[PDB]
Amino acid sequence: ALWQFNGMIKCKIPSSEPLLDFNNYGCYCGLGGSGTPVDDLDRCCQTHDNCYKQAKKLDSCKVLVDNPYTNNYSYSCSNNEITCSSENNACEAFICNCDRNAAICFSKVPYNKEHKNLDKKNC
Repeated sequence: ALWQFNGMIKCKIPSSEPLLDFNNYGCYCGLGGSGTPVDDLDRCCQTHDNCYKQAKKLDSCKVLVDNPYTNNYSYSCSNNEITCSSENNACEAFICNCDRNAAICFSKVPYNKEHKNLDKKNC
């Protein structure tokens, strides 16, 4: 679930408004995403991606047949650091960790404005 993923990124990157800034970026931030990541910040996404391809291979994610893209785990934010609650069970726990490494990834790398809204031909 996305209500919570965008909350992660505003936890870490506060002046952020992530649906707005980190959408449509380089080859991977946004749905689908092909070719080679244009920058680190895009690789970030490139990775988060493989992490949701991952999850769904999971057997738990299976027989809850769960929706990553609908994953409703639970995390907490404080003093700008993230914790996905122990209460998350095998699947949405995985999913929680995907959004978590990506969200930090992002706080961690430079934001080249010129690959914001890249053209799917550069990919």
